[PDB]
Amino acid sequence: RVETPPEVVDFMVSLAEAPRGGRVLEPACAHGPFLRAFREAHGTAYRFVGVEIDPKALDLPPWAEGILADFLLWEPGEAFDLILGNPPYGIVGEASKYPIHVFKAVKDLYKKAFSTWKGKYNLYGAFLEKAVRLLKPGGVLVFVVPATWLVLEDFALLREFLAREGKTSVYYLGEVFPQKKVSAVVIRFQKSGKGLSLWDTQESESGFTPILWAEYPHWEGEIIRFETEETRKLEISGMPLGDLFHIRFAARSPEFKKHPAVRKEPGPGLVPVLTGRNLKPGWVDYEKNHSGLWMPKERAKELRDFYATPHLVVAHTKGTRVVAAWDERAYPWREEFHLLPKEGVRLDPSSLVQWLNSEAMQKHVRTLYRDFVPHLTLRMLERLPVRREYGFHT
DNA sequence: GTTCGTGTC
DNA sequence: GACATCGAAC
Ligand SMILES: NCCSC[C@H]1O[C@@H](n2cnc3c(N)ncnc32)[C@H](O)[C@@H]1O
Repeated sequence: RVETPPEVVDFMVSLAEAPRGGRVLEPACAHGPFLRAFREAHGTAYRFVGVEIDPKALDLPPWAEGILADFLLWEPGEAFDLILGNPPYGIVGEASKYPIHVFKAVKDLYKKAFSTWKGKYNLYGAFLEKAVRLLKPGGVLVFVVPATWLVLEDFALLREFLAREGKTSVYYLGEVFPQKKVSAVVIRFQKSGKGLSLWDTQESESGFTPILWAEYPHWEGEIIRFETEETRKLEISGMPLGDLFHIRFAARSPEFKKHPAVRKEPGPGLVPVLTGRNLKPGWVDYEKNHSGLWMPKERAKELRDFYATPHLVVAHTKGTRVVAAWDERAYPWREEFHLLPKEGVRLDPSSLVQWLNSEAMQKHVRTLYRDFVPHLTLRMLERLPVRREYGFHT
């Protein structure tokens, strides 16, 4: 995934279209395997262009035009009919935590250039917006990117943008990059029309085959899910979990790190600051320490008020599943979701926990969100259906 | 307040 | 595969 597998390249080329003599671009091209593959497949009567930032990487055939620039700050003379490629992925931030390292002034420039830039954001998001803006009307884009933009908040504006700028086809590939931890999708964007079509794929020796899954003709940027009749059925059967509960996150690690009550060793009256490694399906391991942090249990409420109260805990970083337990002791947590019943909500804690851990709930989330992200996110959690057995809003 | 991507066994 | 980041980001 500084290299794309040949069958991914070929799959993408099979989705790509350009008029005769039309302008074809590969951003972050290096040696330009997408331009090479498109030319092998469709011939030579096109204008082939490759943008690369690193002169050690730029190595195009003499029939293509190579440009040494930052694709994201680059201002071409003319727009393009087709843009295809594999964007660089990663968060721009401090080298101690994040992979992309640019001067603050450059990231300032990126944030000014991109209307979709939200939160920490990502290089692959910036690349997608850049490319759509360099398309002529009716132009086509074919990119391979992580799947995380289908569901995540950072990419809400990117999704709204794509829905507003034309028509979108999404093909799920999954973990198709050897030795890279990512679930991938192929986007086919065309700068005209509207709506969204979602596709699954089939992988053979002959390569990838698209399987039409679902169509959203009036898509506006809504989260993208693999919906079935079964998932729809379960979703109407109860109240959304978010209507019953206030959903809060744990206090972060540095909040605890600097609190005068928190120690780095166990001792009299001291209790471990819990993490996801303490949370199990239906129970909490209060004994083990995984954070390296101890504090008096009674002092936990100074970090979050709700730490003083027995409440429901749901997992965030165990993949796309629902792992829940009742925290009857009310301990300090460094991780996970913390759910507080809304005014007039009658709950049955053990019966609700039991339902959230159930195999029915596991399939449900795995069907909708697959392996897009290594998390149960707030957006997935709040839409979980809860029938009257487990919680009732009077 | 809380988000996001591998990191390490 | 297991089993989850954890803190700089806003
Ligand atoms: N398309 C192949 C994978 S992405 C890796 C390539 O993207 C290039 N790259 C990363 N950021 C870039 C940018 N902002 N503009 C142009 N090329 C970039 C790298 O130099 C590298 O050759």
